[PDB]
Formats: sequence, C-alpha cells, structure tokens
Amino acid sequence: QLTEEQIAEFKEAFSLFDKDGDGTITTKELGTVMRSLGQNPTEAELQDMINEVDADGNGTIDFPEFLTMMARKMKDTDSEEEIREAFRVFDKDGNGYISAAELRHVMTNLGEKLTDEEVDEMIREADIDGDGQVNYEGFVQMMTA
Amino acid sequence: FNARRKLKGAILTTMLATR
Ligand SMILES: [Ca+2]
Ligand SMILES: [Ca+2]
Ligand SMILES: [Ca+2]
Ligand SMILES: [Ca+2]
Repeated sequence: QLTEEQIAEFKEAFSLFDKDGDGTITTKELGTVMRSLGQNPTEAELQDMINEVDADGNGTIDFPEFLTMMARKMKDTDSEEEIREAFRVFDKDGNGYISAAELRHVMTNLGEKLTDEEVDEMIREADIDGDGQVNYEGFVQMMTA
Repeated sequence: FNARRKLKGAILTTMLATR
C-alpha cells in the first residue's frame, strides 16, 4: 500500500527524466534535466551515472534499472538534507516559499506542460495554510505522506 | 494527472538530479 504508492511515484519520476517519452532515459535526457535545474555535469559524470545502473550495457536506463536503483537507497544521515536541496532548487527567488510560477518552471524543465488548473491543484496539495504558496514544511510532508 | 503523484515524482527527480 505504501509500496504500491512508492512504485507509482518512482514511475512518475522516471517519466519526468524520460523527456521524449520513448520509455528509456538517455545520458542526453539526464544532462538536459540536470542543466535545466542549474547544474553542470561533465560528460564523464553523465556516463558514470548511466554506467552504474545500466545492467544490460545498452547505454540507456529502463524503469527496472531505475527502480532497482531506488531499491538500494536507504534512509540515512543525508536524507532530510536531500529534500532541503530539492526545495532550494524549486525556490528560485530564495524567499522560502514555492510560488505557482516557480513550480510551473520546474515542471516545464521536466517536460511537463501543465494547465493553470493542474499547477493550482499541485499547489493545493502541498499548501498547508492555504496562502497559495508552498513552505518547506509543505514540501517535506509531500515526501512523508 | 495525479497532482500528489506528480509533485512527489518531481521532488524525487530533483533529488536524484542534485543528489
Ligand atoms: Ca527517452
Ligand atoms: Ca539499460
Ligand atoms: Ca520563492
Ligand atoms: Ca502555504
């Protein structure tokens, strides 16, 4: 039930990396997402990231090869920090709140075109106090419940 | 479109993409 939920979230995350929707993640797709979120991975780094989880050596990541990789992760001493790093990526103006415009910008980077209604619904799900923006607590609770 | 699932998926993607 919690595992059912978790696999669906993992499939969603997979689908967000899979920009072209062909059912596999390429090094180019990983690089495009990482750059769009600000970063600068090297070619050597992108290739390493694939090469560790690429169990059949075809050079791309299919969902089992992504799903196994989530099956390795454990709750650790950097678990809460990891969520905080992600929050900081969404919060583009650094005011401590995720606005609708910030959320929409992230989703567009992840190959998703959301309607106004879809972005609103996402804010509503995470917006605890109903002020129309998402605080850090809102964000953390998303990944707890 | 599941708003909850989508937001959790995007956070996980962001976590992976940033470590
Ligand atoms: Ca793809
Ligand atoms: Ca593969
Ligand atoms: Ca902000
Ligand atoms: Ca709020």
